[PDB]
Amino acid sequence: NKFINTMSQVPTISQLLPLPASDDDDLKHKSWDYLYEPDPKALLDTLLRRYVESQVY
Amino acid sequence: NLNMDLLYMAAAVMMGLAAIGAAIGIGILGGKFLEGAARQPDLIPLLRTQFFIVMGLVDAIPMIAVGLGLYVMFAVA
Repeated sequence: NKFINTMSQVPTISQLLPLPASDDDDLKHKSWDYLYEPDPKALLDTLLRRYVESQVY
Repeated sequence: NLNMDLLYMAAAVMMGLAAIGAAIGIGILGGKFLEGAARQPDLIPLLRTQFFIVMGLVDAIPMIAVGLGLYVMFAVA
């Protein structure tokens, strides 16, 4: 239930795990592509773990 | 006589070493250019200008070698 106001709320169902849509195109470059300093796959795994947990909390 | 037989050999060795040096030097430089461009193509014209700037100094010495090889082959003979 969304805390819309001090005196108003509403129940909602939302898409969680499979990533929902966004409105953008690729940003080519800013600073450094940390990605391949450690393994990309494992770090992305950890990051998405954090993402789901934060949404739930 | 023996002079020309050895002078063609001298020009040959000089220009062969010049060829090896120039070719492989530009090879090394261009590889990094291409990889970096694949990561982010917005820099391609910029890095290609940098590429000529550096490639001139790469070809500095080998064309001294080539000029003197051509001189030995066609003028000393």
